[PDB]
Amino acid sequence: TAGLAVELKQSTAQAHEKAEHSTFMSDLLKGRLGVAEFTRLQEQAWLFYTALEQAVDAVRASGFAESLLDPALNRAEVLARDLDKLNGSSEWRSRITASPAVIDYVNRLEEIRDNVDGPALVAHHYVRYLGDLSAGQVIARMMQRHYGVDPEALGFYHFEGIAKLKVYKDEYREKLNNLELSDEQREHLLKEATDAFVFNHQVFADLGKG
Ligand code: COH
Ligand SMILES: [Cl-]
Repeated sequence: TAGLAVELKQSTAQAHEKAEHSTFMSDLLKGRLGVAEFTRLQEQAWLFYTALEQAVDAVRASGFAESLLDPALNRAEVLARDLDKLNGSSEWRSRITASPAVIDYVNRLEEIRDNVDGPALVAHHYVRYLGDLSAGQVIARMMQRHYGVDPEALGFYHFEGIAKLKVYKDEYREKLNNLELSDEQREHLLKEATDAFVFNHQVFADLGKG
């Protein structure tokens, strides 16, 4: 009754805290790593965003939650543009390989794609895109300040088509509240949001491990 958006934020709050406190992300954001480690992160993100956006496309094409699944949110192509700049070459696409965590995350996203699992997809959409909308300005500024990354290579963190980010985030949360879901679908979505945070935490863990 608080609304699905508020339940999601409460349910995932601890997982969000654990992700912020992960050693790799904490070290990266504090300036203790470098542009190389930042670029390795963006490469792994390109892999899972590519899979996520295949799943989004399939669910949108099935007619589920179409207005929530705004294609302007797509991050895979802008990540590739950033990586072409960061690596000074397009050849990173033929050099990178998924970490074990990314393999697992991509496997889940491909099952969601194949099953056209709308509620599961919405959970992953919330976990990635609402986080991106919330954190992009602060993370981009940290990469620029600590590592000298030019804003031209921080496009992943920017949504130039969204004139008022807060208005958009509030509208996005209201679209979540407005979804019509059965009790099973709602519980499935909430459980998948927890799983989505775990997948993302493990991407950071793998990056920290090397
Ligand atoms: C720059 C620090 C930082 C990091 C490392 C970080 C790491 C991650 C991460 C990595 C696993 C994921 C999946 C997310 C996902 C989210 N983050 Co952040 N977030 C971060 C800064 C924020 C900020 C700031 C907000 C808005 C306030 C809040 O809810 O915490 C945020 C909010 C979110 C929200 C929206 C909550 C809501 O309003 O319902 C999601 C989803 N997230 N975040
Ligand atoms: Cl894209």
